[PDB]
Amino acid sequence: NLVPQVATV
Amino acid sequence: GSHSMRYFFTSVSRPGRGEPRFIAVGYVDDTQFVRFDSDAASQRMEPRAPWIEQEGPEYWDGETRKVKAHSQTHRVDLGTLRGYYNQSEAGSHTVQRMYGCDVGSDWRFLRGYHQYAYDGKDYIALKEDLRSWTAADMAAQTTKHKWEAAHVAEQLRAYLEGTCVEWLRRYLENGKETLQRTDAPKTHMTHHAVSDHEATLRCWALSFYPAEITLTWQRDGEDQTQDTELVETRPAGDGTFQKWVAVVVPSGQEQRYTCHVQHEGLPKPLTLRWE
Amino acid sequence: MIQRTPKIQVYSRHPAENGKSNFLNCYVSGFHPSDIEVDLLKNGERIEKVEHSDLSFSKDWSFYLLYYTEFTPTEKDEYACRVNHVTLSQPKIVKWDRDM
Repeated sequence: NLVPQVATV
Repeated sequence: GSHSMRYFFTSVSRPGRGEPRFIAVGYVDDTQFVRFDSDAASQRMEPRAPWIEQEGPEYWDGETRKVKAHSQTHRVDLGTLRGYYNQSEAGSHTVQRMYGCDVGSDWRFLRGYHQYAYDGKDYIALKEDLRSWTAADMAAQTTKHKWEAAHVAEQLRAYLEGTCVEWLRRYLENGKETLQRTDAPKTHMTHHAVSDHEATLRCWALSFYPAEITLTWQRDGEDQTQDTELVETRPAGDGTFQKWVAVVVPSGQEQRYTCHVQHEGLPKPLTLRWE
Repeated sequence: MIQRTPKIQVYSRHPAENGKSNFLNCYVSGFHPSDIEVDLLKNGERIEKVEHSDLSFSKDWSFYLLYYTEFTPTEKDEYACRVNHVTLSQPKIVKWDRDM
């Protein structure tokens, strides 16, 4: 189950 | 014993036309269970283990939405990093991300992790406490500052200690017939004559799961590393793993040498001898 | 750009016996960047029906892939894996040795 959000660098 | 869930993501930019190539894979321990490939026809997260097929349409819709969101962050990152490092539009570049959680024998949270690399070099990683960041250079330091202001670490910590652990436990239960089963290595030994003086003994371990294993040689009861060759553990292709270790010996002296195998599927470590 | 050369092993999925269906594997690992060319060869000639695993990587960020094809070993037939990568001047060929 993937993380719901991924922040950009 | 212990278990893990890990996701691995690679994006590779394609200068000249279009978006990067994006490939995502998910594992429980040493077993792949999902994949997404941007070059594939479905544009969906796909099952890679029979036990995940138990999950309904809402799961597959949700994982698909999330994996595409992952892909768009990577696309943006590739542009930002080209800027940070003052690189041109001509060359192909790579971002890699890995995250997941470990649980111990009691299936409770043990460790969490989240790391990121640009062109195969460390860029930024969450520390073991899940509260702060390791930034490799001044570019990664700018990202650290951004993520600190936005409390990114807090969001990740919640996922890694909660959802990650919860869903790993769920997977382990649904896949118990394979995921919670150990396969002991099937061992044997081979012999080759190099000349009239010299011989090679090769100790084989096959068909084992999980991947972790130790193979060593002893001579007259003591460890021998000199004149030995140990290959990297390799996938058989059916879900199990293979490995060997070889030693070079004087012909006629084969009996002095013993191979020793440690693996979680063996209550006792095992010993092998030639003849 | 960091450049890492691939390690190669060529081997069968199951113990090799003539007349008995099996899989020929070429495992490539420890490389960077990810673009790589891998062929399985039968008596020097490229085999057409070859599948590969989804791209993944180790802790040190180097990539690995498994290439594989169904085959029936015979006494006479010789098999190999041919690899090209940015780090290689000439393609590297590794022969399958069943007696290993």
